[PDB]
Amino acid sequence: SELDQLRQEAEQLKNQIRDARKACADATLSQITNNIDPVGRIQMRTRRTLRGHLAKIYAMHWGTDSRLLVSASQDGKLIIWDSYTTNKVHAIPLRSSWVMTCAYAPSGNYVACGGLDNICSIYNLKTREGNVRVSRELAGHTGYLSCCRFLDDNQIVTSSGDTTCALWDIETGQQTTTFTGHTGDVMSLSLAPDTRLFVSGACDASAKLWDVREGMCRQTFTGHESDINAICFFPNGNAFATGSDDATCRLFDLRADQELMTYSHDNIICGITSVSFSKSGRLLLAGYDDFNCNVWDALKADRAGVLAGHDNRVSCLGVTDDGMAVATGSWDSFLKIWNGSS
Amino acid sequence: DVQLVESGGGLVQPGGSRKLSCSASGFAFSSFGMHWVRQAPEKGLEWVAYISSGSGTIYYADTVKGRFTISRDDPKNTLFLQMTSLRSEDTAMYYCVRSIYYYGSSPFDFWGQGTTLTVSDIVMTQATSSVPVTPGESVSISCRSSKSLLHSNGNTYLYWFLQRPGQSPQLLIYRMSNLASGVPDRFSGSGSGTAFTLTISRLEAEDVGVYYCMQHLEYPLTFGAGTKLEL
Amino acid sequence: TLSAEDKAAVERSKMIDRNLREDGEKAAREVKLLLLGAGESGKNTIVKQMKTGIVETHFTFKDLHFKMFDVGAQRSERKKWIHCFEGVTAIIFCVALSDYDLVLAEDEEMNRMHASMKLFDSICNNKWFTDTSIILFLNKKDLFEEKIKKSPLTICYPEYAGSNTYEEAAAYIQCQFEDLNKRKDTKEIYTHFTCSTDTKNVQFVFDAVTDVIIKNNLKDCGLF
Amino acid sequence: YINIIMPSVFGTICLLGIIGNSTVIFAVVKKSKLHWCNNVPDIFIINLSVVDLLFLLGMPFMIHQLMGNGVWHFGETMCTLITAMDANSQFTSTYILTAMAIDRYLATVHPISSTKFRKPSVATLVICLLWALSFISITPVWLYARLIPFPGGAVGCGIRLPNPDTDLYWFTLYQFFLAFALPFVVITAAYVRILQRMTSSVAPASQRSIRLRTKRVTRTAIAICLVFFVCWAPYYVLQLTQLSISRPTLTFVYLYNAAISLGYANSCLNPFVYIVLCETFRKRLVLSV
Amino acid sequence: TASIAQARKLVEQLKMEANIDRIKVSKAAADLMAYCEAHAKEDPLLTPVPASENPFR
Repeated sequence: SELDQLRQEAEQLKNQIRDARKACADATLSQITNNIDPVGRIQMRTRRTLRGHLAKIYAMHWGTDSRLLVSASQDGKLIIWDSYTTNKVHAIPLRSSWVMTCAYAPSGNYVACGGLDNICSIYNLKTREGNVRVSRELAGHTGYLSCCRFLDDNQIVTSSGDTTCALWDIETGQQTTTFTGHTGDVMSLSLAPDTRLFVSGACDASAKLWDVREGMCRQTFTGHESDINAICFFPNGNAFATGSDDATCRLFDLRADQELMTYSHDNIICGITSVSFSKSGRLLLAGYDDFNCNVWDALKADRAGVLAGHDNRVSCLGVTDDGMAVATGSWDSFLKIWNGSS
Repeated sequence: DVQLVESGGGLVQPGGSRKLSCSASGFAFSSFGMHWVRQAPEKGLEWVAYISSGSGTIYYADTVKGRFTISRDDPKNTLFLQMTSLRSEDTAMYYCVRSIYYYGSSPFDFWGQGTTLTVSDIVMTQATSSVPVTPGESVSISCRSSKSLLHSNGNTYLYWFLQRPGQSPQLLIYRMSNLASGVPDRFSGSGSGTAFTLTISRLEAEDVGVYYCMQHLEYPLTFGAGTKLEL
Repeated sequence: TLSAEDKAAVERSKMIDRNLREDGEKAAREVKLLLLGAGESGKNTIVKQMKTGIVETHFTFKDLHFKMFDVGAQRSERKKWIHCFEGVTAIIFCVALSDYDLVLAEDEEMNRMHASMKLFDSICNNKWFTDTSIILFLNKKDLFEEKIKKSPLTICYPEYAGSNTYEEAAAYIQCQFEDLNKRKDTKEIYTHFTCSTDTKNVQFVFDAVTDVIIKNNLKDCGLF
Repeated sequence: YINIIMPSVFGTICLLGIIGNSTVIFAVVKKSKLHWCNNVPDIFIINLSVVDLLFLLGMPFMIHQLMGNGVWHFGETMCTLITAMDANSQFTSTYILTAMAIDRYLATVHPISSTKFRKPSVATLVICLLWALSFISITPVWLYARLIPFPGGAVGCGIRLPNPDTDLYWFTLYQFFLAFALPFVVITAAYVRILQRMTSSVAPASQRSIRLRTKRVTRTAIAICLVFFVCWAPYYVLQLTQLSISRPTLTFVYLYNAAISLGYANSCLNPFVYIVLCETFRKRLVLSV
Repeated sequence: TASIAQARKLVEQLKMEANIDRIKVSKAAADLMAYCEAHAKEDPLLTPVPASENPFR
């Protein structure tokens, strides 16, 4: 009786939200951006190839100086690369080799990683002893660690396969905030440029926008037909793009609270592993299972170019903070640095 | 804590042989390159030898090459300096210096206490030998180099050291602008090309000492004469 | 055209590669086993005989180092992280023979033995395990023999038309799982009958892994 | 017809062998992503193709004196160099093939103990040691490689032994032993042990996968031993026959020319044995193309 | 009473999401298009820089 009545009210609320979104859908992003000229063909060459990982690479993250990056592989090694020279700055042996994510702190003093061990380990890069040591192991998730992002040297947000995201206090080792509401494994998260909000994509084919300070879900974005594997904020923080197993990328707007554009091609039938934006946001770079990375025109939904330089699944990619280069990591155990030429 | 203790020094006859040891504790010894730097009595710093991490690269100063041998024992965390044919010119305090090299590292950050031995090229110029100073007043120290220390990679390999009276040298500024860990922010390094300035805002009693500028553009590493601050 | 510090940074990088190569060679001389199975299938008993989210067990047997990974605590979606184990030497799948007349506690309608078969079919025929051999353990041999006297195998498999004895019912169950192998050319299934007091399980794994090591050597050398 | 048939046989082998050996080198280099190979079998298989490629590049310099005029036009300086270079390629490829057969014996009959020393560093050391032994084994070749003045105004490059009446035996026998006899026994002994020790007592021999494994490895081990024997036995059988023979006849000369052609065929069939009989390499080759 | 407790939370969450202010898609689309135009010149991937200014020559 009471349960039946309540679940009927949820359907009414869902219809109310759907009608509200349809009311403000006066135009389409495609119609708005019809007049603008296309970006043309985007040609990027492999400037650097980072060799040394001996297993599949699952994650990489640029440092804020746009020169150092950290990559994680399931050979149990965290490696910090000097992308300009391809020199290895550090090689961090991981206690658990089943790492799925890695993050570089914006200060450059810390890196984080974690995988099937359900632990987010924080590593101190600046020690008087001259070696990288574990400073914290963040326990509390009951599923595998899928993504992590630093807010500062003391705060980090992690997403897990236990359907929850958590905000951690690194100094005390306790999760100050727990973000619940996903019904599937959360696979990725992206921080807003001001680090006051973050979006997460889960295996329930939905993307939720979370308030870091308040700790509740502000908006929920649906439209994908399969698990969301990747998510990335637009450079202004007012939009984000997702990548799913249905071979599509979608651009959602926070303020319009609905999907604006879909990035798919008929030839593409494989899942998407990673997504990122260029510095201006005009380019959306997505990594795919078909061993390639496709550069999309974000505004016009045109495939601007292809990065085809890997012999296995492109598992991760990232664009530098200055926008100078994009790195792609792959299951073939190599990282490559790409940029165009005049 | 990070420690570097030297031993084996003492009075030796000319033409003799002596073995210097540097025991390292509190840091990853095998990860750091090691230098020997000596200081003649009432004189400035002089670089002696270098052995890299993994012992693959070894450099010597021309004045000691062929007579001194530098070696390390990574399992025992000991640095060695085998000296032969010792001359009266070798009478100096020998310092053990650790230095690690990667992007953004701070070489020459820690020095040993030194051991005293008594026997019975880019030019770095510090023309101002002494500067009378008062606490709370801003002081500038100038250094010059015969060659441009700015490399094509954008780094300017100039280092600043402070040797307080009775103490070992301490790193203040590495690569001409960066501030070493544990150094107050009042110290600032500014330079261009061959002319460099070390600015000390709000001078204090601890800042009293001798300041040395060193170049790391190429070997042999050379030191300036040194600028002494006195009250 | 490298500075004095750039040359040292390149020398440091070569020291890192000298250790990454050293660690990679040592990692290639070790056996990695993905331990799978269902609840109350004797999986924990196998670990006890071979002594967070994932549990890794190290043991050395006859100058060979085994790393056995247990993922029983990972209650999340398997398809999201099952690809992390692509490349393990072998998969140890544990099936409880006595769990043929029993039913699932939650489902209350699916046979316990049929539950294992579906899991075995989805793992053996998984796209990440096309050429990965499977070491099949059939635990609770003694308990199955006692139950087969009272409870016939016809309850679990209606199509069974053989003698109601251990020597035939157990062999019939073995053929049922081996029949689920959808690629009988790229992989082989090593079936063993363990027990609560058996001590030859580790020897069987060593022999089964040894054959898997030989097969991989033949492929790399070009003979296969 | 003879003046056109012989160039066609050598021409077909030279072109086919170069493409086959280049394909193996190209595939392994692409497989290594332009870096030193980290796999011991890939180290041997790229060096074996290098030596075979050298043995084939010298074919035109060694066949123009057998089909067109039989006159050496490169002078005495090239006579010693090419003869020493040609002999080194034959000895090195045979020794690399012998080392690649013992490598497969250790990787199969001793899969656990051999992991201690089947490292890429040891493989490079072994191959560089094979070249050193190859140079030593061809020492009599370049010490006695002098021009032989044929009757008339024509001369040709050859081996001029100081005592051809007595030194002809040991020079022929030692090349037969070091390049054909001893390596063939080692290769044959290595592969039969592989076939007899390629399965475990636990392995389900009744299963199709085990039966398919034995059948494919058997026809790969047979071909490697058969190709080496077929391509080189007639050359040394005639080499041993000429010890008793004093005046060769036209048929014997024709057989000798055919025997040399089969010798160069060994360097042509070796890359194709790897391409055809190895499904893993064949599948990877298609993917890279 | 686990299902009834969960139902109240899910209904309460949908109330919060339904009370937010939504702008028109045309307004939201224009802002994304405007941002790309304003930052187009400082995007090296969109407009490749001269080789002298490229750290990855």
